[PDB]
Order: sequence, then structure tokens, then C-alpha cells
Amino acid sequence: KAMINLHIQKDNPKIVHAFDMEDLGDAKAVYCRCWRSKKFPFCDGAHTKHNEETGDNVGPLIIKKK
Amino acid sequence: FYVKDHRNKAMINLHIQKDNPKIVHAFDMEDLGDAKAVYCRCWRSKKFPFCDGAHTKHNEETGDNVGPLIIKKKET
Ligand code: FES
Ligand code: FES
Repeated sequence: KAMINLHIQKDNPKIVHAFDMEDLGDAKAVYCRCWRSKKFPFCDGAHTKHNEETGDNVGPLIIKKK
Repeated sequence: FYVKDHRNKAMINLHIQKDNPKIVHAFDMEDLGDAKAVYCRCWRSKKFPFCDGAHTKHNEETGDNVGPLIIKKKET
């Protein structure tokens, strides 16, 4: 079975991010679930290239106010 | 049965909602649905988009190092 993350922070044995929305000034955050973003843990659109290259259908998690 | 899978070996999501061409979730920043959430980034959770600890077995089986995203919601 293949790894999901190829290159990101490989000296960390399990990559977890924790954020408190109280701390944010913005109304929206877009988080990467594909492990291909160059701005991980944030989405930079790299998922579209991944989906085309591999036939996948992954995309980000968005946290936002109405 | 098949003992070969000719899909691209680099595919991340193997089984989840394959009728959806791009799986995106959007949740409230405010505590309208929960106080805190732990979101799956490995596409192996049976509770996707929430983490159920499946990442542990995935990391063990593949040598990977992926884990979840923890979001504490803004209390109103
Ligand atoms: S860059 Fe990874 S989900 Fe968008
Ligand atoms: S079950 Fe997928 S990151 Fe925990």
C-alpha cells in the first residue's frame, strides 16, 4: 500500500495540526487534505493536479463563518 | 475477485464517495455544530470527514506519517 504523504515534514512521525478559531482574524481557512500543497497545512490548489495525475477526487476542508 | 489493481498507485482516497468528482467539506467556524472537531486527513476513517484513528493503522502498514486536523470552534 502506498503512502499518502510523500514529502512533507518526514522527520515528524505523525503530522497533526491544531488550531483554535478564537485566534483567527479571518472569516475562512482552507486546509489541505491531499498532502501535496506547498503551503501545508493550507490548501494551495495542488489537489487539482493530484486528482488529474492519479484519477483521484480529494479536496480540502474549509472552516468558515456564514 | 481480482488480485491486481490497475488504478494509479499514487491515489490517496481509495473508497470514499467516488461519485463526487472532488470531495470538499465546509463547516462553521462558530460552535453551531460542535465545540471542537478532529478532521481526517488520511481518507481511511469510517467516519470521514471526522478522524476515527484509522491513520494509525495506515501509518503502520505503509510507513507514512499522516494525522488529523484539530479545530476548536469559536464559542458564541
Ligand atoms: S492543496 Fe491539498 S487539498 Fe488543496
Ligand atoms: S482517521 Fe484519518 S487522520 Fe485520523
